Amino acid sequence: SHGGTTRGILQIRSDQQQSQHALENFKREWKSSLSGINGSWQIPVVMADDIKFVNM
Amino acid sequence: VDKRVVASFTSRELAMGIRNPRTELSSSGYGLSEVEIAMKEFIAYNNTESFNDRFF
Repeated sequence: SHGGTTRGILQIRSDQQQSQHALENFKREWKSSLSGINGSWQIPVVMADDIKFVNM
Repeated sequence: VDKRVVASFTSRELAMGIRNPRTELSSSGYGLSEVEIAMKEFIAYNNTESFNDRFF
């Protein structure tokens, strides 16, 4: 009813944060490739300096 | 058929049988399929089957 169910945070890190535009078209690249049943078994390749997932 | 009337019948010429009747005014005398009630469950089933098959 009220909680945060959020599994965790995907931390991507580089010399500077992406602009909001860059991040929203990265969200479009993500959802058009990986969401739902249609994307269900694909794996993204990402070449950021470091990638971490924090379990909450 | 094809949204035009191709035949008509009296109560004498055609039976109708219904297992799950309703008093609900808008039910208009029609039945109630368990496929309608369970439809979400059937969809969830179908999706989990597709998910497991899509590994291969």
